Amino acid sequence: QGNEQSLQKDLDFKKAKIVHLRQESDKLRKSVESLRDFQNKKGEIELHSQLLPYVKVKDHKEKLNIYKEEYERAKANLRAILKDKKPFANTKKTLENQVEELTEKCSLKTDEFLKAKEKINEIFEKLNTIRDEVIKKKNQNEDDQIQQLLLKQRHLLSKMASSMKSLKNCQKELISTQILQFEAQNMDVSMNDVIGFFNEREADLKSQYEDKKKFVKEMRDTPEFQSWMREIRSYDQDTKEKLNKVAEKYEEEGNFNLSFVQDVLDKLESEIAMVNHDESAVTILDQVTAELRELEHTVPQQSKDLETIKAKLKED
Amino acid sequence: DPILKRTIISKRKAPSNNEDEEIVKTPRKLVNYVPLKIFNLGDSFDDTITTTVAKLQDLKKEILDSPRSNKSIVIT
Amino acid sequence: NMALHLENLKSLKAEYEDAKKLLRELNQTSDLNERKMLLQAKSLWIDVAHNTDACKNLENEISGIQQKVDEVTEKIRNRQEKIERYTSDGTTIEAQIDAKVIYVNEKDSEHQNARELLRDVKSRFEKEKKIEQIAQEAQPIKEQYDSTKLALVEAQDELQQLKEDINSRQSKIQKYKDDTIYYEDKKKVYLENIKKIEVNVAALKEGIQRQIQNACAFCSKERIENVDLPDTQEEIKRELDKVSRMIQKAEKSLGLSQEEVIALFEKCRNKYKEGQKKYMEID
Amino acid sequence: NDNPIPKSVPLHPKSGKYFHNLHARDLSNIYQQCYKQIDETINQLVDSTSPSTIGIEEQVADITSTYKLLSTYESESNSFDEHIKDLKKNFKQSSDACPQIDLSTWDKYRTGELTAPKLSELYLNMPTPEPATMVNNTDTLKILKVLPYIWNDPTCVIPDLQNPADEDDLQIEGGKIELTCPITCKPYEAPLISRKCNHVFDRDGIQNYLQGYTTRDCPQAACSQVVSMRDFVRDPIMELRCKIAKMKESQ
Repeated sequence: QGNEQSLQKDLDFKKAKIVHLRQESDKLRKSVESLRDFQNKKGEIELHSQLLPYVKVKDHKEKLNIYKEEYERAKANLRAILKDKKPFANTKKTLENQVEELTEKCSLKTDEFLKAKEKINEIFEKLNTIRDEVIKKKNQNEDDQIQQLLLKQRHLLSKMASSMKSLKNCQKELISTQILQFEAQNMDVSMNDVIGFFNEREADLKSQYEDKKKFVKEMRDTPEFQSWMREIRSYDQDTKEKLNKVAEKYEEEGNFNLSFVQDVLDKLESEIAMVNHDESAVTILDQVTAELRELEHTVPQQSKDLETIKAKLKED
Repeated sequence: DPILKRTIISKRKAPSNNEDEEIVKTPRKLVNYVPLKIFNLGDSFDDTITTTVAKLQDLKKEILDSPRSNKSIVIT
Repeated sequence: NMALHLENLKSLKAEYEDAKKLLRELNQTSDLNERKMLLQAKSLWIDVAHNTDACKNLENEISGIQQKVDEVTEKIRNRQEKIERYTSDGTTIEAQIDAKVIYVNEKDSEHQNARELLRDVKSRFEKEKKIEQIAQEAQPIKEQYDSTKLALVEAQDELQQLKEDINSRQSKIQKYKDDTIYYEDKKKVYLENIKKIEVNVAALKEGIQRQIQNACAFCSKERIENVDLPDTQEEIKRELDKVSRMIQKAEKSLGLSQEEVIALFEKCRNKYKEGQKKYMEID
Repeated sequence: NDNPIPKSVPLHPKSGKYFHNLHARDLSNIYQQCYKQIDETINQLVDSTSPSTIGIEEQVADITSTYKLLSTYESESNSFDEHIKDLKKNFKQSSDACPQIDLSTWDKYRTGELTAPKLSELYLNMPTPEPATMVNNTDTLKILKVLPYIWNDPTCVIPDLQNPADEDDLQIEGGKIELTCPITCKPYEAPLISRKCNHVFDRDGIQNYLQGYTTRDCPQAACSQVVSMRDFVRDPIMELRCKIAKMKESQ
């Protein structure tokens, strides 16, 4: 009976151990499949790194494209304007031609303005002496030389009446002329400023063109650009088309994935959480397979031992 | 030069119709000095609640600094 | 009564010992939690640094434009100050023409004197048929006639000179008023530019205050400088996500929420003191 | 047309000096000078004609025509001066209303999208200088309007300065004017006239009826007012009529 107290309780305890080890058997299967999922990164990370991630290679490609298409706008706008100065140079030439027109015009109308003043004044000289002559003659009272003397004033007054004729046209013409000139002069000033305004715009476009050229040059030969055949030459001793093993599945996960924008952050973190709890009882597989089997076999063994024990008990 | 890698990579492009300006560009306003940039990146989880974790950080030590269990030593 | 009450004591004591075990895990929980707070503090500080850099840029540009308006105001001041002097010259010079009109008319009158005297003196050359008295008394005055006549030219030429001078002075002086109006328009546009611009200073300052106060709410605005972390918000976000997922895994592995467990832990621990006081009462 | 040259651009203050410099010369000096001349060529012929001289009406008519031409000349010359001033005034208004150009907006105007004033045309059609706003009458012609008939015979009141023929149509109402006063038989030299009284006394002695009081009635009779000697002024008719009397009261 003491032998029974020993065998049955030990049989219960080892069965408790069997169920406890079963509680970790599923955990170890989970650990194995979890390690396989963990190694899935061996394919995933290496593949989008071997074929450097699209957010890098295609990102460089697209930014290079947008920079390239930016390359031509400044220079295109520049082609016409840089040579448009020659038309502007010719316009300035026309304006200085109108300046020469101003010079000659103003000069000759000033000349007729002097002509009018002289024609009135200098001819006024003889208009003056009429009275001196008539009074001189009259002072000889003491026979009839008075008539021809009294005739002069009529023709003299007619002469001066006719003289004032020009005055008017002369006066008006000059200003009319001057104003025309002024307007042109005015136009002239505007243009000189305009060239400057344009020239500043031209300098801006030239600077922008040089700047975008700098960005074009730097956009290539970048460390990642210099990395061509390095993210690809990590196979320094296995470049034999043997990589096709991942070809179809990675192609499905790629071009036809409908999503390729730093999608690594979906699994690169989840792998950390799952891998953070593992490697526990990894080598406890043998006990859960052979030692457990031996224990559960000695279950019938000592079960029949107890059969014979209680049979002797009945024999009492 | 293996075909598959470059097959995976792409170089075809469409620089023909795309333009930097859809029709025209809006010129910079003489007072176009809008400060902007009041906040760029963040707002993952609320942080005032994280201040609560900061408080628990020393609450744990404060509670540790006290009589704790196995004090059944009373007699007579 | 005595032993019956000694059981409720011990069972609850074991329950409290269980809560302390949970707190032991919560210790590492918090030790790893602090990382997210540190990362967020770093991000906020770098954002504030860039914001203050922007505000300094705004201050520099507004200072530059204000300096330009200062040069413009100097341009207005020096000019206008000159124009009072030119206007004074133009309004006082009228005295010259007012005093020259009388000058010219008196010159014409003194020439009229010779005009009248010449014929009178020359009327002594008549038909009569030491005799120098025939002409000598008038010959000097007869030649003086031209000396008197040139008075009219030397007066009228000067009067025309004054006319053109007054016209030119008045015109070119009054049209400095257009210069004044144009420069004043420039002053107004620049001033309204300043009025539309400066408001940005308050717009950015209210923010600066908001973020600095938010950082100060975490009882740290200077010390996190010692923390090692990339100076890029995007990368800081990636580290934040990594630590956050690690914390979520740690939280859900224990199967219990730290603060909620601690809440029950406080009362459970207090149960120890409560039970003890009444068992001393048993005494 | 089909060129970068635009029709015009609004005024630029840089050369605004030139805008204001636009200013027409003035002729008032020449006008007054020729007025003085024409006023000369009329005194001498009052006494230098011969006793047998008969007929100077055509002479005076020609002189009047010449003076009328000169009066037109000065009147519209002024008119041009004021209109020239108004031209530059209107141009200043337009400039004030002009959307001044700057930076690269000059091309946008060269597209012809917006216009700018052009004083050249605004002057080609300046405010119509039609002859108006003149009421011309001067002593210089008060003398011409009367000297022909006076020369015919000084002792005759042809002009009543009311209706061309006379004030009265069918009556002898009025009065023949005798110049030398009987109170002072001596000849006059340069007396003065009050327009309302239409009378003069002598170069000196216009203070005749003053004893304590400084004014009294019209010289002879038929008057309703006392004289105001501060209104006395030069009159040409006095010497105009005395010259022929002095010349003829001989032989």
